[PDB]
Amino acid sequence: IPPGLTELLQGYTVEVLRQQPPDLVDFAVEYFTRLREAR
Amino acid sequence: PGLTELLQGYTVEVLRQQPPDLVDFAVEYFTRL
Amino acid sequence: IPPGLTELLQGYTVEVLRQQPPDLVDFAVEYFTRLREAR
Amino acid sequence: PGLTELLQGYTVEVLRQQPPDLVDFAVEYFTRL
Amino acid sequence: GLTELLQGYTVEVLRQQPPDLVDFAVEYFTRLREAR
Amino acid sequence: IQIPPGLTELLQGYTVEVLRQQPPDLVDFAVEYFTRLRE
Amino acid sequence: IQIPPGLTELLQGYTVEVLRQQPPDLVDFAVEYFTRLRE
Amino acid sequence: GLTELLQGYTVEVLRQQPPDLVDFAVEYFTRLREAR
Amino acid sequence: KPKLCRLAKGENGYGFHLNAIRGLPGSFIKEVQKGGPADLAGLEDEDVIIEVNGVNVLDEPYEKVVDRIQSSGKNVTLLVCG
Amino acid sequence: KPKLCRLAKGENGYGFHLNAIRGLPGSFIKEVQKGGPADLAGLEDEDVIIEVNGVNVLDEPYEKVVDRIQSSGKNVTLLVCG
Amino acid sequence: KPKLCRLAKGENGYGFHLNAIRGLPGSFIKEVQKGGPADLAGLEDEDVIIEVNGVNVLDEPYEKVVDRIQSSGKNVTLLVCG
Amino acid sequence: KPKLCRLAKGENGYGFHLNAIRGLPGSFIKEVQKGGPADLAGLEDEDVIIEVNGVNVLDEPYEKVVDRIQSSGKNVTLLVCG
Amino acid sequence: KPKLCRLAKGENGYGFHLNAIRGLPGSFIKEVQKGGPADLAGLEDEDVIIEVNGVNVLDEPYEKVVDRIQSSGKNVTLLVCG
Amino acid sequence: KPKLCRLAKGENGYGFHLNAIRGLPGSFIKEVQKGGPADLAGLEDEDVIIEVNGVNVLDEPYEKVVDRIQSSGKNVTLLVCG
Amino acid sequence: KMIVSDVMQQAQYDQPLEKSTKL
Amino acid sequence: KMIVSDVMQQAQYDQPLEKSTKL
Amino acid sequence: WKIAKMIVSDVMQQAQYDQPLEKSTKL
Amino acid sequence: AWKIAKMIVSDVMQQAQYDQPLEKSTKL
Amino acid sequence: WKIAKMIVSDVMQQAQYDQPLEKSTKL
Amino acid sequence: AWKIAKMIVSDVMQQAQYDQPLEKSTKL
Repeated sequence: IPPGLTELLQGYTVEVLRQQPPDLVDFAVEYFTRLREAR
Repeated sequence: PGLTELLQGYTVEVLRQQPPDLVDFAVEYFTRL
Repeated sequence: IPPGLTELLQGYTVEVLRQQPPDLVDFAVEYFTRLREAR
Repeated sequence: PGLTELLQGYTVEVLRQQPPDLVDFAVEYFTRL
Repeated sequence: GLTELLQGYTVEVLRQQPPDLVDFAVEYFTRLREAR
Repeated sequence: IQIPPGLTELLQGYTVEVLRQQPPDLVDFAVEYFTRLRE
Repeated sequence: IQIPPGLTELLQGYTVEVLRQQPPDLVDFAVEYFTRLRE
Repeated sequence: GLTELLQGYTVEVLRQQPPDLVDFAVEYFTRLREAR
Repeated sequence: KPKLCRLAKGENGYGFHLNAIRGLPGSFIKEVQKGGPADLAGLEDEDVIIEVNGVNVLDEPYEKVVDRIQSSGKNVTLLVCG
Repeated sequence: KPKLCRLAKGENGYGFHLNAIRGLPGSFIKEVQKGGPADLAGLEDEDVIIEVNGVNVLDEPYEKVVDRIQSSGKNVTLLVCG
Repeated sequence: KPKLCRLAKGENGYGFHLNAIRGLPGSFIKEVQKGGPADLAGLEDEDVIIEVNGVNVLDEPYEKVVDRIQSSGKNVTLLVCG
Repeated sequence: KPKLCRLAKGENGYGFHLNAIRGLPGSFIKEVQKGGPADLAGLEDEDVIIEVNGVNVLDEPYEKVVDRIQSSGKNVTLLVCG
Repeated sequence: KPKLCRLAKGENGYGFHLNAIRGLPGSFIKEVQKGGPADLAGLEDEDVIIEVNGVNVLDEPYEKVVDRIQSSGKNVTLLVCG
Repeated sequence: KPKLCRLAKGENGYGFHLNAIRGLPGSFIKEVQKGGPADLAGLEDEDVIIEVNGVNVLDEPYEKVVDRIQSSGKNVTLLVCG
Repeated sequence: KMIVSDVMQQAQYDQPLEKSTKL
Repeated sequence: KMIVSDVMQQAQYDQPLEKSTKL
Repeated sequence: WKIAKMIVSDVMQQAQYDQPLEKSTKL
Repeated sequence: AWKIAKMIVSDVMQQAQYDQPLEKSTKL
Repeated sequence: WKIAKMIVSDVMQQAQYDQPLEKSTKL
Repeated sequence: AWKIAKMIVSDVMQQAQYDQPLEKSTKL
């Protein structure tokens, strides 16, 4: 198993539960883009 | 409904690859999606 | 940790999720009474 | 709401006792409740 | 293989109980080696 | 069946001598050792 | 610095002889053993 | 403590390389014990 | 050969027995109900159990293992070797 | 003395560091932010970690342990000894 | 398939051989004298030894085990698996 | 049946396959090339590996073991049990 | 608080003592000759030894460790914790 | 500082307390009765226990150990480290 | 299940934290 | 979390089930 | 004493070996 | 007389091992 | 050969000991 | 010449141990 993955999926998932957009893949894409660009 | 399947697809793709870079990978991967 | 406990609490709990009586302790009592008398 | 607290009370009571009999104990315990 | 040795000797002490031991031990192990 | 006076001490002496040496040969060693004793 | 012809074989013989014996004394044993050799 | 022994000897072979070894080993360990 | 197979508890359990031996580590399958769940999922007598629901129980007491098996409700997924 | 204490991640993490040593087993606390969460929960430098969220990590790699710590979200509960 | 069987030392020992492998843990029966004590008590080649006189020798050195067996005098009772 | 046999790397490698199972310890020989080096030195499928170049790999990760084996250049010497 | 320090064999050895306890694993420094090599490289009584020449001796017999140390000739490099 | 010392059960027991920590291995002395048997044989708080009657309890459950200690009747002999 | 298991760890951590037996 | 963790075990069990390396 | 113990322990092993010799649980 | 005989021998044994040594130091 | 290996392995330990000597992670 | 010398000695060693024995049987 990977090192720091659970935290990533967790952040994302908890963000899905607080929103539940009828669209996910767009949301995932956008969300991780928001991520990297943050970093 | 359908979340587990998404994370699973991505995760399994992580295991087959393990790029030294993940968020770029995640972004890219879902864009691909 | 006890041996066969998780199965018990599980049965009960899954029964709480399928019902959600506004009353629990009565329900628990009654439910385990139903249990023993079954056994 | 409030389930965990109930099971916890019971369980902790199981650990302090460990009767060779549980469902009788559960029944009795919740009746006591 | 020590326990076996002391055991043999000891059980031989219980079946005899000579008022003398060290002589008996000496003699007994002498009997041993010469056997071997 | 008599446990006579001072057996444990004897075996003890011998044994502790085996542990400080561990000759590849024992029976010879025992014989010799008790001969050393009596004499 | 020359690794001469057949050292490993020598040490090997000696060593394997140490493992089959393990005398509480070594240098005496080595001396004696190689004396046994040359002769 | 074997590795130390063979090591001493061997390093002494590398600093000499006598056309003769067994004599040298014998002699060298004789030098050893008598030292001890 | 290893088998990963998931079992769904039937009218009579998963239809098999756990067996251990008395101071050997490890837990193994012994009695597989013909046509029962364990059987259809491919299990065979004496298959040695490695993972329950993704967990290795090789170093775990037979009791602990039986319990982990029952603790999964409708289903339990097993990794065995046979 | 053992301490069981739960920590709730603050503006700057739980406000402490994990440290391990290079081929020693075990993982320990070293830098406790004064007034930070770890500090208020009673932790002190060099407290040795035993359980994370109820799990013993004594036999687990420093990496594995750090990861289990982060993987709990808002909170993580620790059993240590010091 | 486990056997608990007690042996009574015959004209030639219990009439079998202990055998271990170099660097593998465990100790196991090798040569069973037909008609000998080991044989009549059911033992078979390669039965793996678990308990000697009710003690668990799995984690013990072949040497400690052989010794344990001889140390019991007229008899020794074994639990093996085969 | 323990075998200690040394291999000398052929045209094809030592001409066999290491194989481990997922979540079981131990590493074992799977496919032995007919006439290949592993084969002529006696190895057979499922022989379990104990020592590589005189080292005990029983408790080591399949990965570490494979690596250990390649790391020896022209040759590698194995102790197995089958 | 870990030290990696290399020693160079002096007039009297590296000038310290290895010490182990009877039935405890681990090996540790006991007597450091003041001014001696061990001392100048920083070692202190009871520093626990981890690596000898980059090898992990935690799980190794005091005897194997002492031997490992002498086997390195002019020098030996230690990783300890104190 | 290893101590091997034998105790002879007093009016009060051996007059001390075993203590273990929850989820740490090892068992250790906690409270030594002044003038009590443990005390006069040299024991001190937090001395860690290694052998009971010549047996190594490092890897054994606090429970098993306590039991081991009571099981010896008039006396029990301990090896500890402090 | 989430509930049940979380219950459990909540319970164990409810002590005891050490074990002493007068000897 | 329930979700995430269950995801994980679903993934690992998605193979591989053995490891062979030609040597 | 020493005897007393001999007895007790020997009892013990005599008991454990009194079975059971295996463990099966219907699943 | 056996069972006894053993009792003795083994008890001897542990009596011996515990007769030290209690530690191991080797000058290095 | 034998040499070649000597070299490589000695390299290795020389590298690992090139640090790091501890591990801290801000938490 | 050292580093070498060791190489030799240790390699000797493993050469010896692997010179058998490969199993242990004791008639009982």
